[PDB]
Amino acid sequence: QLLREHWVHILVPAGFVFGCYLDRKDDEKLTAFRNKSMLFQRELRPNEEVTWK
Amino acid sequence: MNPITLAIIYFTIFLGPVITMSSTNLMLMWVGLEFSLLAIIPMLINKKNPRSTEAATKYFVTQATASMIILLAIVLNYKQLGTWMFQQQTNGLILNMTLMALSMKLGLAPFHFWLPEVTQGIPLHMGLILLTWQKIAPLSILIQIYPLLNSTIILMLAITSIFMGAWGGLNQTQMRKIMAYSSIAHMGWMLAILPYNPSLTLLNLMIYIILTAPMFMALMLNNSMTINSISLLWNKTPAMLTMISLMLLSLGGLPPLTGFLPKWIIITELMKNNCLIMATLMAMMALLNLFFYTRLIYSTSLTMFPTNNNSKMMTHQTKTKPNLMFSTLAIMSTMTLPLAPQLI
Amino acid sequence: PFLDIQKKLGISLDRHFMFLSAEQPYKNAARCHAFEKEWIECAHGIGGTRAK
Amino acid sequence: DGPEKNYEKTLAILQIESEKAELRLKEQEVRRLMRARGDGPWYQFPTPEKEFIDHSPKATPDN
Amino acid sequence: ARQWQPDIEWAEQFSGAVM
Amino acid sequence: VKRFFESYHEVPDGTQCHRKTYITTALGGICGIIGSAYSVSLNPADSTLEAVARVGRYTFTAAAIGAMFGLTTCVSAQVREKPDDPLNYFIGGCAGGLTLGARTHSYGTAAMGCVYMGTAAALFKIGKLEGWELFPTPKV
Amino acid sequence: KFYVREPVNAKPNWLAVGLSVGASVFMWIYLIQTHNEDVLEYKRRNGL
Amino acid sequence: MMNGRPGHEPLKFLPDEARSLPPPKLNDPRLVYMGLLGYCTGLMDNMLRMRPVMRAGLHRQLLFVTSFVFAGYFYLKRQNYLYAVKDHDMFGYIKLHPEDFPEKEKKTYAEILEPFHPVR
Amino acid sequence: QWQEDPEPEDENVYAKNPDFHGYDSDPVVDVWNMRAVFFFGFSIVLVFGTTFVAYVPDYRMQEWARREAERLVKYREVNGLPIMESNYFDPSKIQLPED
Amino acid sequence: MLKIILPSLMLLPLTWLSSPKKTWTNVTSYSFLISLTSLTLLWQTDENYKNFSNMFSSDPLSTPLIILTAWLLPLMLMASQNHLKKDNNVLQKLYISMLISLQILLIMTFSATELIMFYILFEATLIPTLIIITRWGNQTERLNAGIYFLFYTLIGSIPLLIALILIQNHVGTLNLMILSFTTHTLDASWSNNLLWLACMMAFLIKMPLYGVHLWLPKAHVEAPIAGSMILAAILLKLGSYGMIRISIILDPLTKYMAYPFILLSLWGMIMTSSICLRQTDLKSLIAYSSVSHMALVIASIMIQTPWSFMGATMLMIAHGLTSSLLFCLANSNYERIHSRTMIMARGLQMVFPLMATWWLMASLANLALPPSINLMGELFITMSLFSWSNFTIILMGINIIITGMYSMYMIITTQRGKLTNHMINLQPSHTRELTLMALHMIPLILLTTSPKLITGLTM
Repeated sequence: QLLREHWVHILVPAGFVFGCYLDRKDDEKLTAFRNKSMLFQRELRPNEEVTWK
Repeated sequence: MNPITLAIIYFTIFLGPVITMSSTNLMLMWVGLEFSLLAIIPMLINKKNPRSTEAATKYFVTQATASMIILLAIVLNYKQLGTWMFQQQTNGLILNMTLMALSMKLGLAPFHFWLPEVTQGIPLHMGLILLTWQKIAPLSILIQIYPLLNSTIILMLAITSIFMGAWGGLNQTQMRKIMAYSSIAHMGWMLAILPYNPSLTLLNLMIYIILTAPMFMALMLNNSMTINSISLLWNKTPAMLTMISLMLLSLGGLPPLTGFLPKWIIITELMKNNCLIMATLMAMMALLNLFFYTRLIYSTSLTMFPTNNNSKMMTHQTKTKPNLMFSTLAIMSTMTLPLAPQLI
Repeated sequence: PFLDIQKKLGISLDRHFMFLSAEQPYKNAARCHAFEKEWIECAHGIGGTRAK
Repeated sequence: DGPEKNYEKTLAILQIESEKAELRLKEQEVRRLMRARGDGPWYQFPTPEKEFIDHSPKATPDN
Repeated sequence: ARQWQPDIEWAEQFSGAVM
Repeated sequence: VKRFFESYHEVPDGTQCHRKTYITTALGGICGIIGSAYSVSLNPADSTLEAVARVGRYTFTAAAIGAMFGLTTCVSAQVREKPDDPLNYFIGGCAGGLTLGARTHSYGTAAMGCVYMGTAAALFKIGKLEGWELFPTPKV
Repeated sequence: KFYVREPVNAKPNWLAVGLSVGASVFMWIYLIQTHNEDVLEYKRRNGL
Repeated sequence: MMNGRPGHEPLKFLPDEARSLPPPKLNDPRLVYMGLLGYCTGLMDNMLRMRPVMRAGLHRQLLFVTSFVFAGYFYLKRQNYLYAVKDHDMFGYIKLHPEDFPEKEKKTYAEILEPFHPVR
Repeated sequence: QWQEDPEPEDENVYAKNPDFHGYDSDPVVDVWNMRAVFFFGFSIVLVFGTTFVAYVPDYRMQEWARREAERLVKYREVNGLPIMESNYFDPSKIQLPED
Repeated sequence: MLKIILPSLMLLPLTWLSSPKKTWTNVTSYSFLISLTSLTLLWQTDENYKNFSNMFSSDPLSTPLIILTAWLLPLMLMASQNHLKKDNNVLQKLYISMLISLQILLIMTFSATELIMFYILFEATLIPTLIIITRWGNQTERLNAGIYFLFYTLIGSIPLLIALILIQNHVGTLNLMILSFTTHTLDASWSNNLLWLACMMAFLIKMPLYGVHLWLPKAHVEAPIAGSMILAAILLKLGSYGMIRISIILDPLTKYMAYPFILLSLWGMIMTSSICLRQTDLKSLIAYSSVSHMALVIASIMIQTPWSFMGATMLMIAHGLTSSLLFCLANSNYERIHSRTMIMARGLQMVFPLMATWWLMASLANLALPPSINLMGELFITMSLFSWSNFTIILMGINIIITGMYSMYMIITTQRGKLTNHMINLQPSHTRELTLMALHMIPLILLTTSPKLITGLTM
């Protein structure tokens, strides 16, 4: 626990994880047309509850 | 001064505009303007030297005539309609006389020749008050009657203020005059849009205040009144260069800083009403307004000037001057663009 | 106004002697009291551009 | 994930921005009409207060 | 060889009251 | 009278060269009188005769600017028949700038004023032609 | 080293520390409480 | 411009109409941005008075953060109420005056004919 | 004169620390900067990026397009159809104006 | 994209919190890692472009610029490591912060969907660049150079703000996905031609055009090094990207509003390559070569054809890499002689045999060597210009000749010949400044190996 000058290596990976989480939150925010586009518009399989999350 | 006198004078300065707002009677608005006039002079003239006497005389003589013209307008309106409020269906001559007198009160060009002189002839404080607290109530008068105003000379006064402020501040070594010409240009930006969505006038006013007050404090912290005096800042107070740079580059409207927001949304609300090419002219002369800010922050920050041998005592000794609101006002400026929809 | 403090508090410091038809000291009608009253009662609820 | 995800995300963004553009033009036309005629809540410029009129019996009949 | 910082003939051109 | 200066646009360019000419000359003389007033109030002369000489110089200068501008405009519209063409106004503005460089003995000012006045006058004709409104009324 | 001139900020102002800490605590408590009440009232007014 | 709106109570921060709006999350991006503003404000106040940065005024930094967030929450609630008032008045106005906003319907690209501009 | 320090004459490095790498004056920071730069610049970036990029499938739909084209010309030339007709939209669902 | 820019933001804490002796290594390694993470948006298995949110997007045009902007930060960072080594540590960290801010803003530009986000970031980039040029440049005309660079760009950009405001008030959104699907053709009025000019004379200031390029040599000569890197590699491309994005809402005016600028680009490209042919300052030689090369991209975008846009993207990335390489190569000699004149040191390749290979390969890239993404770009835009008019090749060949000439002459009179025996201070080399040229030149080889990435919208 002594002489933590290497603690600062956690910031940039934290930035990566946080940005991934934020993109995940955004495309959760945009879960319209999820299966209502004229190109795919598939019928859900008996086990799947969502098409692409 | 003594404490009772200071209490009296500062309370009168607070009540001048506060009377001018909470007053439907235009006569009481005039009363508030006269309070501000009467109470500012003891503090412009507190040092008792020829520069201060001249500044106070010029301020008094320039503001009294405008007060009398506003009173002429009010008396004519009362004669016309038997009411102490500018209705619609008044006379355009009355309204224009009022607007010209208020322009003389603020400092707008071509009624601008008194503001740089007066701001030069007084301390750093009472330039701050003169440029911030004394612009508000005169603006309140216009804000309350914005549909009655002529879109023509409102814009001519604006454009003239922009041009003259830029071309004045271009060649001033004294900072008390640079801030005055900045005031003139910003009041031009305000009064251009004042007949169009007057909330943006108050937006630009608050932005201008939040910029200028920290700047005047920066000049206070070493009694800086010259480019060659603010250039000796990397040796005295070298932690202020960052904020001074960002606030000057805000005053000259640049994008990521919140000083581009007023110009941007003002041009927006003018382009919505087909004031295209006047807005283009103003936007383009704002660059000439920015040039001397760039030169200034060159002089102080980027190409650090020669210092003196006696400036090392300043390094030994300590300071207590930053008032904990310098940081706040400088950080709400320079960094509050993404909150622009919460500002408008 | 700009800062409608009087409405926020209910007081009337100066908004009771704005126009002619407003409570002279002893009840002496100012001339054109009827006309100003009529104009003001027609231009109420409406604002400005339509009352003009 | 796949192409379906981005396809339908794009469709959502497109309807968002189209609705926003239409709302902006609607706001502009509405402000135009509201200022041209004070038929609405905005741009309702004030008038003299009606409550500070004295309706009492005066000193003269022909008030 | 060294970074150029200003000198007196540079700093004096901001001392004429009108520029 | 505003009608006298609005009569510049009742018939197109290439027609009534004299009317447009001394209309524009009167306009330039007006603006020169304004400039002389501002140049005599601020920065006065050592004597009223010097001041009046300054006023006459400014005024007849601006009158020459306007005269050559209007002449050149209606000429280059008369020649090369194209009234709806801002290049005529550009050429007239260049003549104005060259006169400014004649009365004020400088070729730099001549070319400067040529370019600037020409662009300004072309933009003026584009505004008159497309329906641009300086000093608009609030509509939103 | 040991200053010949004892500086004013040599010992803290425990009053200011306590006032600021209590202000922050009160601010956060009142903020979470008002947020809870406002969410509850939104769900009440607008139904569900 | 909406100061003449009916029911506009003067100098009222949050009318009871705003209590029907959904409030912020308290995790909102601009609120944590205001917290960042307050943190940087404390850091700048330390740098200006020749104090250690990130180490000196941990009550002052906390106070700045709390002030910024505790003001931004309510100011943002107000601004959301105001934008809601805007949209409400606008939708009500198009409902009142439908003739000025006609129910338009547009054609397809098969029926209309836009001109072709060859590059070449 | 105006009391400035003089022009510092040119220094040579490799007199001190002849294993100098260009990064720092400490012999250990030189090593641990060149090692990190070489590693994180070549060994992972220029290699794993190259592999990741080489193994992107159907970049902008190139293999798929050729495959679809193969089956489509197969269909069109088996059925004797006009290969790649002269109009993408049929006039059966277009309405021109008269005159 | 958020995952690319948030780490770039947290690199600033990594600068200011890391100890003075572990503040270059960590930030450089992590910047390489950002450059790595910025390769996922090459995953374009489908024709539909990538939209992560209303804020950010990514296309086959934006993505190469993104990756290059991420790549050039480590190179900036190590090239700026031998100078300002005797500077104060706070000053170092301030430099690193300026460069990281440039990176973040430029990625936000290239990823943007709206034009106003693009505008505010395109004009926010001026502040770090001005600071780098003026505070860390060595000469005294850096101030005038920063003034030129700032005010040229602002004078260009303000009409762009007005035109974008007009477009927003007309359409409603000012977003790029929609302005392509709803672009009514223009009446061909003087007002619409002024609109075209306003939209274009902010980028043409920056590409730049031959009428207005004087800001570019003044800044390249006096930007310390990394300013020259960025200002040659991506800040000129910020105008190319912008023109390609804005030219969709300006048809058919480009069929005749383009003639002056195609023409000026071609003739001034010959003029600037001639200036290159006879020049005392090497960092100005590179500058005028950059003008000559960007003029072809101006002409290509003005022609608005598929081959043309393709070759424009190719030449954009290729010129960026090779010009940054040439700037680093000249700085390698400036750090010993402290003079930009080329005839002073004119006999190397004795002491610097390996560095003289990077010189050679950079010059062969600067000129049109065929197996390389430079000649691909030049050749495809030349084919475009020929399809435009069969008489442009008369100009393009003259420039081809001059571009062989000044490059080979630069090589000769900077390396080949009698050594300056009076130069004891010609230190042999640094592994750092060899790795710079390696990291510049290996991507050129690899892009040449797989150039299906270095195309754009039309391929």
